[PDB]
Amino acid sequence: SMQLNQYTLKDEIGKGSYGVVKLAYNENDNTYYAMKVLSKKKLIRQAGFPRCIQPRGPIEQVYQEIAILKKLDHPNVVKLVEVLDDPNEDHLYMVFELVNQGPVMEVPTLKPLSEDQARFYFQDLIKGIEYLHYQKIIHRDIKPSNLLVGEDGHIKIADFGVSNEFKGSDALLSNTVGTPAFMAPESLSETRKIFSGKALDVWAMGVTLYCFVFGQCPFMDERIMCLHSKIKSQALEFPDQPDIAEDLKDLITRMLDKNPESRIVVPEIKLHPWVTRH
Ligand SMILES: CCOc1ccc2c(-c3ccc(C(=O)O)c(C4CCCC4)c3)ncnc2c1
Repeated sequence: SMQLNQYTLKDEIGKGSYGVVKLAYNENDNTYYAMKVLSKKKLIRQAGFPRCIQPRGPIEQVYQEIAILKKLDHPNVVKLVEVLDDPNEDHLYMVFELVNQGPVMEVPTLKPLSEDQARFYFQDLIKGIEYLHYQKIIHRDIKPSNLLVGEDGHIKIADFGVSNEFKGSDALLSNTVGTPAFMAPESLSETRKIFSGKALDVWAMGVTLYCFVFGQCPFMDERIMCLHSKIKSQALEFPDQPDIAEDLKDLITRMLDKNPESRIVVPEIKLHPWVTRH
């Protein structure tokens, strides 16, 4: 182990978009936490060398993550509890409440969830996302591997590393970031038309739900250009087995509407018959 202030840093427990996450024991309160450990220089470099324009100050993104996290207080969202950041040190450390069981699934898996368990987790996901959205945050990387399961069997949305805060009613984007199998079709073409950020989160929720019950994404190809083409052009299909409920198929179909103008919205998802039954 190593010591960092009141923390003893131990095994690696996670690795997200940036940095790495270590288990951290707090000797002041006898409690374990999750500590994300980052290099400011490395983050700068990750955005690429100075010369779709690269914005000018890339270290801004981690401080924006921090500012986002400090605004969020919800049972289905991870909780930032401390930031350690010496201006004369290259490292920056973000301390979170620990969510004991870790990610709910790493796609792909041969071991999908049952429909009922998928519903339970999905209900948590809806609570967390509507709260984010209300707080004018889009997550931009919703996927089962960013969903941590607590000892209480509830999910917390994690990894705000590419999240964005918007003003007014929605984020308006020309391009976006995301895990490619989770990105919505409107974000994958070069078009003159911007797109809305909240609907990207819904598409990703849809792909997540599909993954919850089938263990793999609905559109998949190892050739990136073919993956993008399928996202844009391939009709959604469900495998023959496992044989899910028709109302779940309906919900997924609506979340995976390729047209963001008609795609289901969160307040509607909450009231969908699949969500409200048990
Ligand atoms: C066996 C327990 O495993 C974990 C792993 C990561 C945790 C994080 C955590 C804290 C930060 C981050 C991040 O990278 O911003 C992440 C990402 C890493 C991969 C999944 C999400 C996770 N926060 C709280 N609790 C955790 C528990």
